Amino acid sequence: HHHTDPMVSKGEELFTGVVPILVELDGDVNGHKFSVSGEGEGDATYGKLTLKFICTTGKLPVPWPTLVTTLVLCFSRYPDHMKQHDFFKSAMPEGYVQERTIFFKDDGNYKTRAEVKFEGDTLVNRIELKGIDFKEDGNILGHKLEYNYNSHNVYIMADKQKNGIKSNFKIRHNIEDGSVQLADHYQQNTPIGDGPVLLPDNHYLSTQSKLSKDPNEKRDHMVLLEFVTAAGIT
Repeated sequence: HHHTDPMVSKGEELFTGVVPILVELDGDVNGHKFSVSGEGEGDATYGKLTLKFICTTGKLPVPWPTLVTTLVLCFSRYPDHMKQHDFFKSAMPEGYVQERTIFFKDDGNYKTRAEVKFEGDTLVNRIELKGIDFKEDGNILGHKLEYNYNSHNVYIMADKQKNGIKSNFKIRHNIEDGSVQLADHYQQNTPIGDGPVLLPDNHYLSTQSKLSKDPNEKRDHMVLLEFVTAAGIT
C-alpha cells in the first residue's frame, strides 16, 4: 500500500486484494492422458490460497498429492522488509514461466512447463506435464500415497544470467505403510516480458498445505488450502 520503491509498488498493487485463480493442466503419464481444472482465490496479504481441482477426464491416474507443487508462488506473503526480493510479483502482469523436473526416487519423473500470467483480472496457471518411466506397481501408479501433505521450506536463489530464479528441493510424500516417497524437485523461473524484474537475494519460502474433500462432489477432485511465507532475511 505504501513503498518507497515504485517498482515494488507496481507489483504489490496487482495483489492487494483477493485475486481469482484458474489452473489448467494437460498431462500424460506413461501414456495415461488426463486434464485437471482448478478454480479458487489467492490473498497474498496473508500468503493464502484456496483452490478446488477437478479431473475433467475421469479418474486421475496419479495421486493428487504428487501434483500439489505443480498445480502459484506469486501469492506468497513477503514481509515488508523483503518486498524488494519478490521476483514472482515483479514479473506480472506479463508473467513468468515455471519449469520443473521432478524425480520420484526409484520411480519415474515429471517434466512440467507452466505459464503464470494475468488474463484480465484472473491469474491463470497453464501447465503441461509429461511423466515417463513410472513403475506400474510403484507408489505413484499404484496409488499408495496418503492423502496429506507435509510442511516444507524451500530455498530460492537468483539466476542472474537468465534474469530469473532457481530452486532445488525435496518433497517427502507419506506412503500408506508409514514409509516415505521422496520427490526431488529442480525448478527454474524466467520472465515472459522483457521489462526489468526484481532479482532476489537468497531467501526461503515456508509452506504449509492442507488437503481435503468436498463431501457433495462426485468427480475426482482435491480441495487445497495453502499458506506460503517468505523468510530468512533479518
